[PDB]
Amino acid sequence: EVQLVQSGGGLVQPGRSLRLSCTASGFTFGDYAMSWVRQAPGKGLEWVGFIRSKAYGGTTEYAASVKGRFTISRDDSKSIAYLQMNSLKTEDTAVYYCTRGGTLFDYWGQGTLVTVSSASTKGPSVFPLAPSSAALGCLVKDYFPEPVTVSWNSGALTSGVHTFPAVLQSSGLYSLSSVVTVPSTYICNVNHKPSNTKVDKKVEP
Amino acid sequence: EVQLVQSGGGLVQPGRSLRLSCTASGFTFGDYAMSWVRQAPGKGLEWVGFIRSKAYGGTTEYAASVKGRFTISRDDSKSIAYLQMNSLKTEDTAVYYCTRGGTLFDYWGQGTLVTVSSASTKGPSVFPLAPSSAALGCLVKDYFPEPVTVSWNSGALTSGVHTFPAVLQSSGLYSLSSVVTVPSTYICNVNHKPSNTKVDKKVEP
Amino acid sequence: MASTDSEKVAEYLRRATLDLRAARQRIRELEGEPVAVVAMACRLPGGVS
Amino acid sequence: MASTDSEKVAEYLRRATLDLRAARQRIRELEGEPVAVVAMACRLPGGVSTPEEFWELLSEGRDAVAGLPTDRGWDLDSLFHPDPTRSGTAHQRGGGFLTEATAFDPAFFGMSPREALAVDPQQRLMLELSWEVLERAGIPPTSLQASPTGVFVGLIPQEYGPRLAEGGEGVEGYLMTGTTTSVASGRIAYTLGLEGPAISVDTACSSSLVAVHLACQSLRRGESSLAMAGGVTVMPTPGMLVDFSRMNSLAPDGRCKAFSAGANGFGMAEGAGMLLLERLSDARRNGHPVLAVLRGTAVNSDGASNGLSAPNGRAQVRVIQQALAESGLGPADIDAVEAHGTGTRLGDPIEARALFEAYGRDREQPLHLGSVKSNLGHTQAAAGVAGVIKMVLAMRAGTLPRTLHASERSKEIDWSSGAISLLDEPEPWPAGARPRRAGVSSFGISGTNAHAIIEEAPQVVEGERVEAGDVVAPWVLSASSAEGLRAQAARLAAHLREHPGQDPRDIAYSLATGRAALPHRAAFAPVDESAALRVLDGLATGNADGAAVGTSRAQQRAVFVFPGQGWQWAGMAVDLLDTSPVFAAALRECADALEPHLDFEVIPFLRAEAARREQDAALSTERVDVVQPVMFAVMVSLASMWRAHGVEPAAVIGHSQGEIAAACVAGALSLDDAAR
Amino acid sequence: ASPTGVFVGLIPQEYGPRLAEGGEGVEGYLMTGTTTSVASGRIAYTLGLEGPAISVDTACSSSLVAVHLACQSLRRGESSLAMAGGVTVMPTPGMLV
Amino acid sequence: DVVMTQSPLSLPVTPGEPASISCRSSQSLLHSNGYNYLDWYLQKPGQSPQLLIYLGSNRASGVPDRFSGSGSGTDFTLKISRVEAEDVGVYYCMQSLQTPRLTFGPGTKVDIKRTVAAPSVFIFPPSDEQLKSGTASVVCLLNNFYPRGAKVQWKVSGNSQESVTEQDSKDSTYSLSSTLTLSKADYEKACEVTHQGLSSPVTKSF
Amino acid sequence: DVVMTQSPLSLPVTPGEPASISCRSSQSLLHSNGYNYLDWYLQKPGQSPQLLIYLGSNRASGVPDRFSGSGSGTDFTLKISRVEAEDVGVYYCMQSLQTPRLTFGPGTKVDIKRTVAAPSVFIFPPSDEQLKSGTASVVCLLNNFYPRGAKVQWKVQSGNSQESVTEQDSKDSTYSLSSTLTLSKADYEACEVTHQGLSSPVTKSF
Repeated sequence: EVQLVQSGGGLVQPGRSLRLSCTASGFTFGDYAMSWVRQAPGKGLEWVGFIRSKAYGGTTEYAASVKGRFTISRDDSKSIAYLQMNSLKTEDTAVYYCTRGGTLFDYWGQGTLVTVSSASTKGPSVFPLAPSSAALGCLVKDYFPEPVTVSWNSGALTSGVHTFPAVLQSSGLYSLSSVVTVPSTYICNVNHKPSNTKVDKKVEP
Repeated sequence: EVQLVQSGGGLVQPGRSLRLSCTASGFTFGDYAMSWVRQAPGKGLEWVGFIRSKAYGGTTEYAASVKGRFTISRDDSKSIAYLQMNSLKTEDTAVYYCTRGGTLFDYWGQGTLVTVSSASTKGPSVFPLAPSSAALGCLVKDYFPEPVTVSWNSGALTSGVHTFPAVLQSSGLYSLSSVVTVPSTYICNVNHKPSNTKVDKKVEP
Repeated sequence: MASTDSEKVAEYLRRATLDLRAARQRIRELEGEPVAVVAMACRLPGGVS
Repeated sequence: MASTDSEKVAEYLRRATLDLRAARQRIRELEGEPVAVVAMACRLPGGVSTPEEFWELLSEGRDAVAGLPTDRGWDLDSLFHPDPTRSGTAHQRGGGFLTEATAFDPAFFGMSPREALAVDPQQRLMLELSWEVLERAGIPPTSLQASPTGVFVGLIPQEYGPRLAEGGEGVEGYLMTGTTTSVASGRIAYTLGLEGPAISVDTACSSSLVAVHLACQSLRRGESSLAMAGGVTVMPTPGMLVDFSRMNSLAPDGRCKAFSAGANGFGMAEGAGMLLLERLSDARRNGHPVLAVLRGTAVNSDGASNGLSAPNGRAQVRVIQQALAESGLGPADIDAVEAHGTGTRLGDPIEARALFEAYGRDREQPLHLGSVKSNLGHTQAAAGVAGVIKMVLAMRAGTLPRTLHASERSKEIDWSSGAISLLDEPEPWPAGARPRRAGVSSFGISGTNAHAIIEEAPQVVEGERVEAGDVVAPWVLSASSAEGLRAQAARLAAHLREHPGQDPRDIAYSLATGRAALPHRAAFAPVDESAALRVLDGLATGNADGAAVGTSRAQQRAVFVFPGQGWQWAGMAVDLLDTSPVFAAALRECADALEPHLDFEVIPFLRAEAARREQDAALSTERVDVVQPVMFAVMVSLASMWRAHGVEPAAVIGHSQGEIAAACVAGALSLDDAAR
Repeated sequence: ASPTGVFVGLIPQEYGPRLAEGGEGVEGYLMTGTTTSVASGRIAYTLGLEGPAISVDTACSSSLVAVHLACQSLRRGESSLAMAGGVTVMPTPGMLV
Repeated sequence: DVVMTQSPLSLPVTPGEPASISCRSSQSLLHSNGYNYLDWYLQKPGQSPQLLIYLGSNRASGVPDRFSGSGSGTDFTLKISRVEAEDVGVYYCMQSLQTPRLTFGPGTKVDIKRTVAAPSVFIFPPSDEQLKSGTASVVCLLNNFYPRGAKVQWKVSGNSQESVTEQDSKDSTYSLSSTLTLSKADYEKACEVTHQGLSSPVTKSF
Repeated sequence: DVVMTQSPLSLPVTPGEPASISCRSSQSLLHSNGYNYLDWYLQKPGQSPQLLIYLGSNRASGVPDRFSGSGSGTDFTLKISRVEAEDVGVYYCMQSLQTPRLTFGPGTKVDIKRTVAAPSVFIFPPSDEQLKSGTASVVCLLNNFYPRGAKVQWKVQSGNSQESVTEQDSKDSTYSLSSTLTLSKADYEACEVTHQGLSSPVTKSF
């Protein structure tokens, strides 16, 4: 069978280089033309570029937004595709896809988080949510990156629970709000794995 | 299903025109490009030429031996292909095939006998075959056209029987020899349908 | 070959697509083909024949 | 850009062609998928109870036709008369008949002795046969619960117990559950929990081959991932022997003189055969051993023959050609065929003519004609399964078995062609460039003719690696009874004394994954084949080799009675806690549940090695202060794991102090609440 | 001699004498006319049919598994036509008791 | 010019019903070879997408034959015979007459059909300790509304962000998060939704 | 230049055996798209041919999957798993890389394999009434020989003989040849075969 598994995720600030490799196995690599797509978080995919097969030879197309920045190379003996980041900026913060064809993206890898953010790993600012008189919640402000998993009653309450997605503010930090909707004084906990900042909160109106 | 059945067989002398039509049904005619092949009797076939589809438009290729002689046309509303003979000569004496593609002859009609012969329908000269002392036979000389069936003992003997194929001599006439190989004074009959020349023969060494 | 770049290989498209259609139709006629009830014969209680 | 569409066009080739290659291989695996034989099964005439013993029977040319049974209470005195036309009398004076079909194990299954008494022996000899064919495969029989596994067992209605209008004295309601061919597949699917299609076919002398055909169809369409194919003709009451004498078709000696001039009847025998059938991809993906591969099989009827009993030639040729056509093979690809060889003076000539027509007309090498009934006798609905057993055993041993009573080839058959060679001598059949292929034909008295094509298992098993390790993997063996436990030790000891050189880790792995967890467990960690065989002989006699018997009764309709009063010894360690998924999940759930009010964790006390905790050990009834919290945690974990580990429970109750304990496994708790 | 399979749903029922005491004229036909195997065989023989003449048994589902099985045999293609069904006729008062 | 390709967006699908998605093209995508050049893709929420249909009608392998499609020279129709619980995601109507393909189209985030619910507008003033921490974030929480066709207004907008999730299983609803990031001195100065669930604007302030 | 494509000719096949036909190409037919451009055809004796394999390996529909094939960049192999009675005819190894498409190749007339027979050379002087009719045709009849690898010589030289071979029959699986030596009046005042069936030339005259 076939797998175009990727590798080279990481956390970077704009202005440097990053590595993306696509492992090819189960087929002749020189027959298909490698392409690369980028998926902005929460919205649609927007294509990047591609390379043509060696037997064809051809050239390399990239998107109009990545001219003079990204290059793609290919090889048969080692059968690993290359997408190169150079002079990264903010819009590159997205998960990239390795696609198996110049015009027919007939196969798609799992995707690697290529994050170009202006923040570094820090601790979150958890802020509660006072009900009017209802639903009770607790904001998770200023955390980086986004592995956070919030539970209510320390993983005891599961009905009506939310983890709001990562929120993109201009500072490079992220925001999450977990809320439960049930009339009644609850417990919500946020665990930031990279920072080991274990926050427990008590909320009252 | 599909059928590229042909029509327009006949008997002509060199220097005139003939009609070949290929009936198209069961598919969209303007999608496939019509081609025509010619099959010389008893030996291999040869591409006459082809026409390109209207959506493509293109031009018409013909073989190097039919330049300025044969033309091909096509139409969708009536879905009949056209192969045109003009200024026929001897080599055109062959069965032609209607082929469903410019380079992929993916379907093939039954074939129509396009015969360009310098003879006209006449009666045969049946000549016997005296054994040396063995097999006994009887030649069928100077018959036109092919339409002839030859049985031994008036359709009674079937083991070891032959009808030799049509023989092409330079005069435009044909020759057949029917023989039976068995030691022993036999009866062989040749029926020419167009000429109604019913010949019965007795053979002795 | 002559103009543009595809009049011999698009024929390969056409043949391959027809073959794939005929093969998937074979799949559906060997595993999903409706099987018609031609006629019905019964002997049931209450005098049904 | 796309070079004016060249990339687009060629890339659309590169998907349409690939999809066609996928869909045509789907046609091939959906019409002609070579389904493999995983394990073998047989209870055949004579002493045969396992496929290896059947090969021992075939290799040395022993005939199983000995005589009529006496365990069944047969009258045997009205069974014969000098007048051949006397009602109540049979003609054959013997036949290969099972000496163990009279006995059955009610206690092993969920069968009562009252039920098992009314159970048709044919069905009793399929419950045990399904169990033993599952064990032989390395597949735990109790692991196939609620799984797609079709059952295809062929039988013969005949007659066993009393009249169903008159009922019985001890057996009243289970006479239905015995004397019905229907439940002769449903029982197996029920006791083993098999969810697959349970069909009990009935096509006279070809029922087993028909059943394997249907199993092939089920696997090719993919209805069942596994298939239970086989057939049986147990012989409970002598009536069918009496009445097959009425048309004068039984051989007086009871021997199937197949393709012989001395054929004075088709004889008769009783036996049982069973197979595990499934697609080769599912085999080699799941690691199930492959004994042989059944490529193609066809089933047809004789049509308007010379009566219902008389066979047909053209129909036989058609079925044995259609099997080849559906298999993708042909007459020249079959090196040795297993014909019906019923033994009657009329069926054999037309049968051999059909064989010469489909095969003998175009043969490069002489076809090796054989008949299992020569060594066994006509097993009726068990014929067709015995033939494939014979051919698969010939595959695995690389030798063609003899056809007994075939030295004098029949004068009514034209053998002058030479394309068919009667197997009167053991012909070597080694593996070579040509894939070894065989064909089994069975022509029932109902007129249904069937044929199957058995190709050798693809020799891709070779390539296994070799290594050594210090892992003394326990030799775990379980039974349904203490005497069964002692006998399972003894038979394993006998096997390891008669088949030496088997590596201890291989034996442990086979005993562990492939032998179900039965409610009588004896195990030991061997260090040498001598110290292991001594333990096996010790358990066989019945002494304490480890002083450990894992006792229980059943798994279905389990009510989780929860008595306390001291249990759950602290004897866990590293790796143990992480061997079972539900065990670890429950332990970690009990760990994470008590944050606010409790902080003691049981995992450090559990995952700690207990080799050092066995010198200050005590009974679990006096350490309640320390044991009880451990009781509660591990009781939650063990209830959760025993809920689904091969047990289908019905409810949970509490005998003593297991009330709030089993209420906490009913939910309605929080962090703070569960801690409190 | 045409490909058509007979798939008869049957539950084995006791009709006449036991096989061990066949009557005066009904001697050799006490199973060749009663065994569930030959029910479809008689259909295939009297009609001259050459196909899978298969007698199934699944108690109160036999007929529908016979319909299913004839359907599958047609789907693959073994017989041009298929003949599927089932019957329960109880001669003796046995199954009621 | 660039082909304008806009499939009709927002096609909710409930399990067990026949749906059909169309698509638009500025000029004809039917080439001289008699074949269409549009591809059909479905975006997994959470992992990689897969191929549904190429040539406009030719289906890909691996996926079940339920993904049927056809179309005219310009009009196209991925005509989906039925949907189930896993048949939820974002369908892309991508063309292939003009390289580069670039974006895959805004995309048709499809979901489970259900009757129109009542959007639960929950106004939430920010915590006071946040106001002394240097920031302020008032959230007009919206819960259990369907479909997503509402935006939270901010009276007494521009500093609000958009943080919508995907669909759940047993409830088949949605929730919105309007986070109004705020500063120190401007707190001494109401949120609205225009969801189909109601007609009149519902005003609640901090 | 034109690709030189010559499959090995004269591959007899007997029912029930695996055969294999190769093919030649001057330069590589493997294009930059990774696919070969040679087609495989079988010519019916008596009616229309059909398609076996395209792309060099991709089989066509309608025909059974027995017609398997593959090949390297230059070397090709229509590798036929088995043959039957109807699997007799003329295979054409037609490459599809440079139209025009005039040449299909000489063609591989294939037939039923059998042991080498003895060519029955039958010399037959023409009838005397033919000699007074204005013509003369002496025929060295050849019957029951296989394979066809012999030509009839005419001594006392050749040049006025014609070639009139038929196809193969079913139950005998042999062949017969007709060497018709058309002759004139005054020149009437020996025939040979060089078939594999024998070694030395066999001389018989009128």
